[PDB]
Amino acid sequence: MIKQRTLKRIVQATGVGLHTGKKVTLTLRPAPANTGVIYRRTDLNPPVDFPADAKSVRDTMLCTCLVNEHDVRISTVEHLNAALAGLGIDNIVIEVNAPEIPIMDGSAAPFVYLLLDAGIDELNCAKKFVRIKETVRVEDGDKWAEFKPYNGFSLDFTIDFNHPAIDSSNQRYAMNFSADAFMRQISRARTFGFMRDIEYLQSRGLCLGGSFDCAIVVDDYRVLNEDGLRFEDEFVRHKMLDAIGDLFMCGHNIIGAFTAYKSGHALNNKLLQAVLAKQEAWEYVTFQDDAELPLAFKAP
Ligand SMILES: CCCc1cc(C2=N[C@@H](C(=O)NO)CO2)cc(OC)c1OC
Ligand SMILES: [Zn+2]
Repeated sequence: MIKQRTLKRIVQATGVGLHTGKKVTLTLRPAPANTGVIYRRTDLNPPVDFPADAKSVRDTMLCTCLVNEHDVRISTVEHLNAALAGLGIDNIVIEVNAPEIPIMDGSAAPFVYLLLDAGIDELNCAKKFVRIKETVRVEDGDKWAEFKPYNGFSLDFTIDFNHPAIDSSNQRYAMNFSADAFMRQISRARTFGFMRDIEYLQSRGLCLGGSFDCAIVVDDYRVLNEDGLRFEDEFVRHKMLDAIGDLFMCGHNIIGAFTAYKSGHALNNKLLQAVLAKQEAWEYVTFQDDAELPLAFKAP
């Protein structure tokens, strides 16, 4: 049986919030099967729960949010969610004593290490995959993203920043998706921002957590970070990282081929909801061993 997954033990980590620049404390909790991914703010009393749902997603310039029935929000869920998706974590409670998840280093790697430090626990319950059975496509001008049927997990992402610091040889990246591939190929790819935007926002008291330690920073010319990029094509790899997190808002790993051109959180979620809305475009599938077949159905 391909089993659902949660954590072995409760773990904690502390980091700066991108928006407030204040120190945030993050606690990850194990959860029983069929409970899904739950985000929770504990700086509020009573605490508020935000179940990962494609329809609960709100996008902004600096982050993706989950919103509750009363416009209350938890922010910066995008990269942690990618880490959960990458490790196939079906059930978990994510608590923060603040309105936002810590930005860490701008990638998902720290979250992966944190998850590994907690340990993975396979539950005695069938992991449900969403299988793509029709080609679904969404567009936004020249931008587009599509899902098409495919017996596996594949991502193909193309960007077009036109920025001097991005060579056309690094515009595109395609990979077959697995836990190992996510960790070694994608997890460490960081987000980025323009120096001008960062300084402008911070002159308004915004994006106070922004720094060289939580993102690739570029001007109109080059990458400014001392040690440069982690990959020649870190930018496109991060967009893929972000898509992985976006897709996992349905609460299930997806069997199919995802292809995108200049897409983003908004367009990625739009694709997700489009697939989910089209009932005949998907289905739930589970996998078990021959032995697990009901002793009755072994019937020729
Ligand atoms: C220090 C970098 C600040 C920054 C972070 C982000 C960033 N976006 C989130 C992201 O990577 N979403 O997928 C994380 O923080 C975006 C920015 O402008 C687009 C930005 O520059 C103002
Ligand atoms: Zn991102």
